[PDB]
Amino acid sequence: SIQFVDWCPTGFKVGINYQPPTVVPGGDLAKVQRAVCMLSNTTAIAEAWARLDHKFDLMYAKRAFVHWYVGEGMEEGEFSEAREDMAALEKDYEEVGVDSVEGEGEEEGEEY
Amino acid sequence: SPGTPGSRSRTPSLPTPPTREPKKVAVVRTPPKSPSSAKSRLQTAPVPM
Repeated sequence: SIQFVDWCPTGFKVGINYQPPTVVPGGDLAKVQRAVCMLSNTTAIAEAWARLDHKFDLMYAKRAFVHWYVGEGMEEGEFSEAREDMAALEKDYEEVGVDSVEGEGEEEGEEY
Repeated sequence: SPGTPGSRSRTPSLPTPPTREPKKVAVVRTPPKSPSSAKSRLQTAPVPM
């Protein structure tokens, strides 16, 4: 129920060191015999990148603040170049969420 | 002696024409108007979709 991608055949990596976490003065952690860093690659962040790309759109539609950048010698074509790249990403993060489905329609059984 | 002398002007009077009034006061017409224009205005979208 901690959902991995459906396609996943393998999806963990391990690493182990003897040194524990260390206390710094002024610090905020408790002193402990053991610890874990974790890095997770996941499809979920992509919706938070739609939040930011919608926060881009809503200003760009108003050319809000745009002049601060054109005068620096880059274009309004250079916003849309970088904007079109966020769309290729949004649309590929969708693709790596896919349940290995590559079909076109849907199909049904016998019910009453 | 006559007490009003001849040394004095005795210029005899003339046919002066009739007297016109001092002022005409002819009727006035109102001046024309059209209505006042708004100075602060409605504006379109500078930016499209």
